[PDB]
Amino acid sequence: MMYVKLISSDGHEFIVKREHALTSGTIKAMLSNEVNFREIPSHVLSKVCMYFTYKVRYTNSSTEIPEFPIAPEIALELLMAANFLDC
Amino acid sequence: SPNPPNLTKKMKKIVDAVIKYKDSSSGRQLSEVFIQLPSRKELPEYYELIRKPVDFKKIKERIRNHKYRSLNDLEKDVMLLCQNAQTFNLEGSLIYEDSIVLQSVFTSVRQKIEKED
Amino acid sequence: MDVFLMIRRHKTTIFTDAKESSTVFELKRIVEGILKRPPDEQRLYKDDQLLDDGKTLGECGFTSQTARPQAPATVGLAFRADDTFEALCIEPFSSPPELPDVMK
Amino acid sequence: PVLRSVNSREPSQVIFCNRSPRVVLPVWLNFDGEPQPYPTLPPGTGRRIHSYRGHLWLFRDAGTHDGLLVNQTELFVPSLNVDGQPIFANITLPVYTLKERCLQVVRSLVKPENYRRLDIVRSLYEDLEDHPNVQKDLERLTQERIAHQ
Ligand SMILES: Cc1ncsc1-c1ccc(CNC(=O)[C@@H]2C[C@@H](O)CN2C(=O)[C@@H](NC(=O)C2(F)CC2)C(C)(C)C)c(OCCc2ccc(CN3CCN(c4cc(-c5ccccc5O)nnc4N)CC3)cc2)c1
Repeated sequence: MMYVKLISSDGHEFIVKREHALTSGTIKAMLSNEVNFREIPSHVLSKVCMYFTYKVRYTNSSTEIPEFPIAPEIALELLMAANFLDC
Repeated sequence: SPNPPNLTKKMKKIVDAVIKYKDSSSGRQLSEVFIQLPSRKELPEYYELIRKPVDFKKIKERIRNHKYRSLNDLEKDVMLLCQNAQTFNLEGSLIYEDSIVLQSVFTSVRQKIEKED
Repeated sequence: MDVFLMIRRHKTTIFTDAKESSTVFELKRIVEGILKRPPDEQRLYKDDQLLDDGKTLGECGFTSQTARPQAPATVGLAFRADDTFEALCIEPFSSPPELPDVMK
Repeated sequence: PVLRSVNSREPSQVIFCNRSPRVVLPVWLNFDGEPQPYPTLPPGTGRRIHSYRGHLWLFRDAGTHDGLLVNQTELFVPSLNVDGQPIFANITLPVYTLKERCLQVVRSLVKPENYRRLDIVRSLYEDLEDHPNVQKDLERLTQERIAHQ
């Protein structure tokens, strides 16, 4: 099982499965093991990693697909991170 | 030429009871879809198949203008309406089943209103 | 039944998954493969309570309802420092700004 | 049009089952491929409905018009009933992109007149203003069918 490290603007290190991080087109273009994000803070980058797990678990799935929840307080920053990351 | 006043009132009483009829359990007015024909622009496929289109609006107009000369002439146009809905929509559709109930409501209501006079 | 976790220590967060029937010891073997620290050098926690090696993740309270892909459960991790363990320490994430007047 | 219902006149019983947390708007494409809105389905509700062979359907969120899946795909067409067996249409959420899911949440909290008042990049104001539309998805689905031949 290969893993990659995604580092936020505030220095938090997120270790995620390589296959899950490739959900992002920007990360896919960069990888083709470590990635630093000088503009994405940890509360946003942790939420992005939860989306990667959600995407891999539920795409082409037969179990009920739950809603991906987004709190109103993080919505604007997460939108910009998703826009930048292409996911 | 005008019809006798007793004939025109019997026609209005039967059509009002069939129009106002509601289901015993749900209370839904079964005639609501049948009041007005869909427009020729809305549903031209209806007019391609149905040669003599008719709705409860045309039936009430035909009572007012004395086009029906008896309770049987009125019944013919109510059965035509219901048969048109059955032919267009076919078995298994709720509208097909509603038209079958309305044909039965017309006959029960007609027998009651004729026994009053 | 799969459970989705965030194994957290200082400023490190491992995103991983395991079965509800898998053990806490098997979860330390996953940490060992990533961070090269043996199981005997790890303490795993849930809500500040030390997890037993023989217990299943389901027995610890990690289920499909509490440990979801989109909302994973946190597992605290402390490593052994020389002969003693360090105190469990998880650095919090940053905070979003105040909600704008238009969103209220 | 490529995407339209056929006037088959062949009855077919269908079960619409809303297994999404959204209020569902069933959309029927008529014989000229024009989308027609049908009565809505609350979350978790199922309804046995009458349709016909070769009739084309799609499903959206009734409030926002976000796209939904039916039996894991975008379009649903019932064929004839084998021996009176109803055809099941399991309506669910798709796995939206993170970007589209963020746009949905921002549109639900901010009014259209207050989009340009937000502290975000201006390329997102046009994305927020480009609301999900059945007509735009029908073009994309038609272009996909023409490409596959
Ligand atoms: C409850 C619920 N929850 C969630 S979705 C839902 C639901 C689902 C299904 C239906 C009813 N079924 C349909 O409309 C099916 C679906 C699709 O296959 C197309 N179609 C058809 O019948 C077509 N029929 C055909 O292709 C054929 F018949 C040729 C085979 C059409 C649209 C009539 C051309 C429903 O229905 C309730 C909601 C609903 C649906 C549609 C409409 C608009 N209608 C259209 C025309 N209509 C009719 C009037 C008359 C008529 C009128 C006056 C006098 C004599 C008459 O015969 N006759 N036939 C009609 N179909 C009334 C208005 C209104 C309300 C509600």
